[PDB]
Amino acid sequence: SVFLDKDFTFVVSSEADARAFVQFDPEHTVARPLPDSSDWEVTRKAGT
Amino acid sequence: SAALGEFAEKVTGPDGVLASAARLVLNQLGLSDVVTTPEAATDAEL
Amino acid sequence: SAALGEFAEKVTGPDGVLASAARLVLNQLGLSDVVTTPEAATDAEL
Amino acid sequence: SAALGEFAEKVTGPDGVLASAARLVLNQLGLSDVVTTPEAATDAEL
Repeated sequence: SVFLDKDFTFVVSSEADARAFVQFDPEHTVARPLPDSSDWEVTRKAGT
Repeated sequence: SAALGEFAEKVTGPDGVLASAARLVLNQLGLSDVVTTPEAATDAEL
Repeated sequence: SAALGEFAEKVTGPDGVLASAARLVLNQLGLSDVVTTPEAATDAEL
Repeated sequence: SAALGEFAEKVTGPDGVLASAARLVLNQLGLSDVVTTPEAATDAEL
């Protein structure tokens, strides 16, 4: 178990999996709908 | 088919130059959160 | 104590410029493996 | 034969960008001297 010191590069994920991401971190993670593909980007900030 | 293959690589480089420089000026990318649309969607729902 | 603080940041930037440019020319960093020394160490042991 | 001729010139440029930037960070190139191998060669000779 390690704490991320600086924000990780965004990765593509499904809406169901990305909303889940938010349920753990939520101050520490960031998720957005990609308008064209309807999927979500998952970006882990510092402190994750 | 297209000889342009190295012109695709030449796009990637400045993107890195762009991205790295953008972080120095603290210009924030990927700032879109849940603020406006769903509230409007809630209003449009009512 | 030292006002040099922003001159530390100004070192980091070209390092990124250096590192990114180095990958383009395929100059390989962190190439040291187990090849010479331990064989010599084995020879020096005998 | 190969249209790549200007892509050879485009390699040279960043090399200059690489070399110039490398001197700023005081990263030393061409550091290999007589230290290890001949001593090992002397040991391997004995």
